Amino acid sequence: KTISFNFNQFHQNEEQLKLQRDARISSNSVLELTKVVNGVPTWNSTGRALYAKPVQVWDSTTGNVASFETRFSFSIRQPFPRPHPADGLVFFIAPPNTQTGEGGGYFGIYNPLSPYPFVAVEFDTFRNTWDPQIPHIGIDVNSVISTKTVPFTLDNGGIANVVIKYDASTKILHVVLVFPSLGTIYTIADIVDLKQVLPESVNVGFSAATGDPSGKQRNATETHDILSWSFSASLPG
Amino acid sequence: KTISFNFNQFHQNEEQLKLQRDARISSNSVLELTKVVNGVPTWNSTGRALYAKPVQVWDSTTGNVASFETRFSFSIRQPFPRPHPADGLVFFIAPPNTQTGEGGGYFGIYNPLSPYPFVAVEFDTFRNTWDPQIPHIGIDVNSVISTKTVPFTLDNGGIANVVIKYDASTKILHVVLVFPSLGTIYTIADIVDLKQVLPESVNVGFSAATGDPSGKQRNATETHDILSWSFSASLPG
Ligand SMILES: *[C@@H]1O[C@H](CO)[C@@H](O[C@@H]2O[C@H](CO)[C@@H](O)[C@H](O)[C@H]2NC(C)=O)[C@H](O[C@@H]2O[C@@H](C)[C@@H](O)[C@@H](O)[C@@H]2O)[C@H]1NC(C)=O
Ligand SMILES: *[C@@H]1O[C@H](CO)[C@@H](O[C@@H]2O[C@H](CO)[C@@H](O)[C@H](O)[C@H]2NC(C)=O)[C@H](O[C@@H]2O[C@@H](C)[C@@H](O)[C@@H](O)[C@@H]2O)[C@H]1NC(C)=O
Ligand SMILES: *[C@@H]1O[C@H](CO)[C@@H](O)[C@H](O[C@@H]2O[C@@H](C)[C@@H](O)[C@@H](O)[C@@H]2O)[C@H]1NC(C)=O
Ligand SMILES: *[C@@H]1O[C@H](CO)[C@@H](O)[C@H](O)[C@H]1NC(C)=O
Ligand SMILES: OC[C@H]1O[C@H](O)[C@H](O)[C@@H](O)[C@H]1O
Ligand SMILES: OC[C@H]1O[C@H](O)[C@H](O)[C@@H](O)[C@H]1O
Ligand SMILES: [Ca+2]
Ligand SMILES: [Ca+2]
Ligand SMILES: [Mn+2]
Ligand SMILES: [Mn+2]
Repeated sequence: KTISFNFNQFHQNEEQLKLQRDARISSNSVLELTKVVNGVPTWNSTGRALYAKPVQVWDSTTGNVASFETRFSFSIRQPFPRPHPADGLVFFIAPPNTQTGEGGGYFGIYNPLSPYPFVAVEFDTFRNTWDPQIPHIGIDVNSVISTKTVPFTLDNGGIANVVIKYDASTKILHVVLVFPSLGTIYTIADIVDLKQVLPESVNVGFSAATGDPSGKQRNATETHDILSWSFSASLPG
Repeated sequence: KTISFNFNQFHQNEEQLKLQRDARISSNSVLELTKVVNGVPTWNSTGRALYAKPVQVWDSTTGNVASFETRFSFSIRQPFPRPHPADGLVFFIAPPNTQTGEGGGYFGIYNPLSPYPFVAVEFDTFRNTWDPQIPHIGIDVNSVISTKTVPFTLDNGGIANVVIKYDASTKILHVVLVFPSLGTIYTIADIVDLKQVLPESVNVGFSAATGDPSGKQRNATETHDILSWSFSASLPG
């Protein structure tokens, strides 16, 4: 049992993708998770992009957990340095058929009213009360309060290469963040037991959010674009 | 307690480094682990470079183990494609005052008639009987038979950026290998309990080796140069 897909670019109305909320595919093939009008990112925006088909991360019959690798490129342009860009984007895994959660610092994956489990890798750009300095990469399990975090310096408008890998045998989830133009490399890892937090079948995808109106700052925004995305999972059995 | 050092280049007669065997610092700031005469790598060569001062990875009094991060750049030029370049270079941690071990596939860190413990990250370029395909990154603990391995494609003569990170809390050792010219990223991780394999005080450094005479192949060689090296360790004790 080994699923696998890759998108070297995105075509309008991708039959393979499921767009939610403000997420849209631009004319030139980029996946814009958050609203951007006339080259200008907007606040009060939230969008998700899920891979249309559910993937099986573990089998209850055998007890086996899948290993997976996912690579993608993103770009975050922060047009307004003052007072503070927000909020960031995440790659996540959650039960199938979920609805967009709260925006702002919750990236659209956390729903306080009705919480669903989820594992996510965040690229946080706004410092909430529960956050260490930003920007930072964080590993989230059922909460936006990261288990592990590492700070990084964003290449404004530049391209970012990300590699997220999970080894079922060691239960190690390690992510690598590289900004090819700056030559900088950021790494973070932690132990996560998928079998323990997620159901056998899940959805994989992205979610992003810009400044929440409650913050009263229209400048709290930025773009959250995804240029490419490949995914591979291998469930032995 | 925190320790750290940085080398943006290397200077001849460096007081902070301890060179062993064939290791020498070139006129233009590169650390040549293995012998190279007039722009040509030689076989039957072995060299190590250790950081002059010992570092404390764990404290017996508190039982605490240190976390550390090390970044370095290396270059391996393989002039003779046939029959097979050899053998590779490694970054290692060992008890202080050890001497260069056997060359060839032992990289100079393993001494059969007087084994000492060690944790090492290898960049193997020659396939010994105990090796999977090469080149490959491997995590070695007391043995050249890696616990975990990952294949990679070398950028012949190109520059390679490496990031090795160890988190005491999770005991996760993760290494990242990036070839900026090719834009390729390789990642590997494993669990290693330093406190369990190493003494409180250790030496950190590099070791490399070229084809062993027993192989009767003079072309079994390559360069093993290190361009830069930074280190940082944190013992909350
Ligand atoms: C919201 O983002 C705007 C775009 O960055 C800021 O406006 C720009 O602020 C500059 C100083 O930071 C100023 O030199 C520019 O002229 C101005 N751009 C224009 C013409 O709109 C804005 O900054 C505040 O509001 C503007 C109108 C000026 O009064 C600035 O002095 C203020 O700092 C950002 N708002 C906040 C709350 O920072
Ligand atoms: C050892 O490395 C040498 C450098 O590449 C090899 O010789 C080179 O072989 C090339 C094709 O194999 C040829 O184009 C080059 O002219 C030659 N370089 C020189 C000047 O020596 C060598 O290959 C062997 O020796 C040469 C002379 C030929 O007889 C080949 O057929 C041989 O394979 C390499 N030897 C080994 C052990 O592979
Ligand atoms: C944020 O986006 C939502 C859509 O998800 C808009 O409805 C919000 O507009 C505000 O609230 C609505 C209900 C209506 O009262 C409108 O006039 C308001 O502006 C929008 N929030 C803001 C502050 O723009
Ligand atoms: C290999 O090197 C050692 C010492 O560096 C030397 O004594 C020996 O003669 C060399 N062997 C060959 C065949 O070059
Ligand atoms: O002003 C922006 C700011 O608004 C609120 O404080 C949200 O909780 C933050 O995450 C951020 O969106
Ligand atoms: O020919 C080169 C080859 O020689 C022997 O087999 C060594 O054990 C190897 O590590 C390598 O040096
Ligand atoms: Ca935040
Ligand atoms: Ca080998
Ligand atoms: Mn955060
Ligand atoms: Mn090996």
